[PDB]
Amino acid sequence: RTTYSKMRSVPDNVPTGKHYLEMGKARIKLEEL
RNA sequence: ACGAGAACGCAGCACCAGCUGUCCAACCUGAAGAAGA
Repeated sequence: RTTYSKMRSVPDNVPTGKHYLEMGKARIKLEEL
């Protein structure tokens, strides 16, 4: 129950600069066997 | 003062010998420790 609007992104910061990284972003690669 | 008197149907003998209550069978199936703004 919040009087808010549509959902927003959930970034983070990491060194120094504020390097915005998408939370939970993973690169998925596959191979046989 | 009896077709009667006396006379254990009794003695010894293991209901006993051999034989698996065993064979086959997944405690298994699905599920983001996760999301406001």
